[PDB]
Amino acid sequence: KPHRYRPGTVALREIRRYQKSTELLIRKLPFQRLVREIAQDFKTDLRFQSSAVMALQEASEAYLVALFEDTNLCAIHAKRVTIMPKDIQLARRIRGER
Amino acid sequence: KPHRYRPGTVALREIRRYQKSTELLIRKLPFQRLVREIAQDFKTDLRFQSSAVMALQEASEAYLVALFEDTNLCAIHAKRVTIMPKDIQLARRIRGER
Amino acid sequence: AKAKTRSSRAGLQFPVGRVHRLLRKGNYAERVGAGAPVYLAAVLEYLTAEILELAGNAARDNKKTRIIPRHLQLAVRNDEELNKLLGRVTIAQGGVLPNIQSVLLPK
Amino acid sequence: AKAKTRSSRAGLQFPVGRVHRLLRKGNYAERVGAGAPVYLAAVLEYLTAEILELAGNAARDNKKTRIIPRHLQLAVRNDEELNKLLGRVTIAQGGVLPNIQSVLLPK
Amino acid sequence: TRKESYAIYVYKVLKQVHPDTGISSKAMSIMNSFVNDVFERIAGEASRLAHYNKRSTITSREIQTAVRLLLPGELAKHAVSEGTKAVTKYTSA
Amino acid sequence: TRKESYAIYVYKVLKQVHPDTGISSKAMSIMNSFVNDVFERIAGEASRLAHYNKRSTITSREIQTAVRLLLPGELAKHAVSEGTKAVTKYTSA
Amino acid sequence: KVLRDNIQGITKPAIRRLARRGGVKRISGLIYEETRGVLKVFLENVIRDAVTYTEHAKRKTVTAMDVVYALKRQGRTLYGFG
Amino acid sequence: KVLRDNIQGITKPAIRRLARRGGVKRISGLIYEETRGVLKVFLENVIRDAVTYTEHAKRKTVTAMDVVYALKRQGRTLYGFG
DNA sequence: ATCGGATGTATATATCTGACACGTGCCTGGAGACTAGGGAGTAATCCCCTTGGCGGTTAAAACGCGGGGGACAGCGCGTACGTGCGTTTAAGCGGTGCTAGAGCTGTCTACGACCAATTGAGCGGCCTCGGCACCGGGATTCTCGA
Repeated sequence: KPHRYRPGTVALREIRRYQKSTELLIRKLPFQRLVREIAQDFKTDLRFQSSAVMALQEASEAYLVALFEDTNLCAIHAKRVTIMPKDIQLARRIRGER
Repeated sequence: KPHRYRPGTVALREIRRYQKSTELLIRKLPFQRLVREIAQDFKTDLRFQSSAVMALQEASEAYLVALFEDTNLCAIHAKRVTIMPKDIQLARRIRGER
Repeated sequence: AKAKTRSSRAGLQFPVGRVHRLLRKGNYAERVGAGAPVYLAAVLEYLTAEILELAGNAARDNKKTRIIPRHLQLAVRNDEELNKLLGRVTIAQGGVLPNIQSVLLPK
Repeated sequence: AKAKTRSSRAGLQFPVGRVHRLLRKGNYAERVGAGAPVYLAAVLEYLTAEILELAGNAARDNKKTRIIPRHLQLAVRNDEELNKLLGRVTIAQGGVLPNIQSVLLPK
Repeated sequence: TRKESYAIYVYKVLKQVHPDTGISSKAMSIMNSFVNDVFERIAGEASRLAHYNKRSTITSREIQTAVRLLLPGELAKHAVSEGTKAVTKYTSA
Repeated sequence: TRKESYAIYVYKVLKQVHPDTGISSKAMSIMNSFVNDVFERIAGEASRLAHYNKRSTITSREIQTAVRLLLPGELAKHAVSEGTKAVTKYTSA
Repeated sequence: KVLRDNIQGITKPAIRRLARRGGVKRISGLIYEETRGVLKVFLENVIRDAVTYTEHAKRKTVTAMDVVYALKRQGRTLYGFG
Repeated sequence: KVLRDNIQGITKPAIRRLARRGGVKRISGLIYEETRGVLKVFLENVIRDAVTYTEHAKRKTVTAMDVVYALKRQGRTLYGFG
């Protein structure tokens, strides 16, 4: 008979190993293309350092995991294990991002 | 027969008039005594400007109503009209105050 | 040789001399550009115009000639970009702009 | 003409002369206190010592001779005082310290 | 003690925008403190960028760039245009 | 083009604390950037204070005061001690 | 003249007044003292830092500009006091 | 070479990977695009400000020190890039 | 509540290496020595804000007091979400090749720096008076029982 772990369990171990790991979790090229797309909005044909864009993606992902973290916390205060967009919105609200 | 307004209603009007009013809502002398008590902890027998302590109390109360405000908001996300200490704690948490 | 203020030649109201004085006394650069105080003072005059105009709007809305800090706080929390500029700033005698939450309403 | 650097005169490592030149070129004050570079560099020496020490603690806690930025993140997140010092600061290749909330565990 | 402020120019530009209006001296002091705040902000940012540019000369280009860094959207745009017009006027003579 | 750093000094203090433990260049430059940031922190703060004192000179008392402003509690205490030590060791020169 | 326990000098009516200003309807008791603590903690910093200024100011009285520069350094700047 | 729609280039698996790193168990769909938006909005500032630096830098390529000073000015400073 | 099986994870091992510790020759910032000014430090003076107390008031706080209102606990269901397995897909290595643009040096020059001579824009100080704050009273409108 096929076995399937209970829900979250696999995701739980994923959480554990991700707090274990430290490297990026975003594919480089898509992020870079997104950055250049954003750039051409303000000015077209602008070049970048690989170090620069690595910094962009690292700092972003840091802000992003922080947002995910405190939104997780808020959802704890929301007594749910599922996340709700309003949690993120109000988190930014408390983060003065509104 | 004696009349009593339904709950909150009087407090609701209080909210309305307080958003209407702008002056302080803390008695001056108690706040000042508290400030001097706090001061003697770091150094005893220190004098103050009335302007200085007025600034202290105004800025405090501002921070305090901001905390009450976003904790109200969080409690909205908590789907309650009653406030809970955990709301304040986690608000400070999002406010980076932990 | 009659001495006219440089702000006159700039056609502005804030004293660019005092500006450049604070600049040199501010320890920002070894030597300040000529038109830099002019430019920044112009920016300052413009933003002051904006804020004072908003304040006058609020005060006249409240049927008030003398403009109290409450009007200014209200205008501050009424301009989104200005608020963004000043949301990190606290305001004496500001109070709170009237904000009512939905679930707060009775039925 | 015997030479002796101010760092040796303080028996420390951080370059008092270099940091003095730096603050001079930093345009903060007209004159300077000659001992202020010594003092500040000593403070830097101290704080750097603590942070690198905690970093090495994590490193050999992980059998790691050469310290990795993850060690740095863990160190700066463990100590309350240093974390408070660098709360809104971010670290390259930092990651997140281990943290699982109570209700996250299944019962 | 000779203390310097700007409330006179506040009254001036007020009449320039609202001639029939009064102010609380409290509010004037608040506005002046705000003036000082924005001034120190822009000055520090300009000095910092010039340091990044290793420049010892803070000029109007620095001014405009730092305002753009600070002010958002149309606020920044209008401010840039105004400073530009004013420096043009001053340079015209 | 000569680019100054403190990798020498950070490695020195590393050995002084951990002769055994190594170091990565990434974390090295991290340390360097960090110390630059905190040095600019203290520099700006002390300059701001002295400007409040309107004192064109920047001395060690300013440094002590401003680091006390900067550091969370006991660190500063510890900190200032060694700092004092330093200047004492340097005043005793 | 050694002071004490002015923290409870903060009246619960005052706290609820501030809350109503913040637009709050229903409140629990557990908040107030908790609130107070925070209050203390909050001011816990500034005064010290303020007198720290006064520390370097070499003066016995404490001024507004102290807390001005504190809130500035605390990123909570205020206007209307020079 | 006009770019577009790389925002959806952010994979939902990537988003949930970041969430798991943040220690999240159950997630809804409505988040991701919302998330993306925020992401955009977030970076919406920095690059501009960054190139603003590059603006004053009078250069065509954009450097790390740009975003360094941005995050600094954005109060989100980062280490390890000079 | 246990045991068995599945699975996922911590370990030892081997070697590869490329960062990395290490050492160089060469450069210039740092040290060393000398001169000036003048910011800073000290002191006597004035002021004058503060800190202290005293008495009367009441609005405000304390406290009590129902009591409806919601916090909360539980309970049904269902839809949305983990999961494991499919599928296909761009991501990454890597290596190539061009140069646009950073990034460096060498001018030369306009440009504040700075000082000196001049002063009127501005600021402390002094009337002054009118929106404004307070008050009392009348009329309006929400609200809670029909």
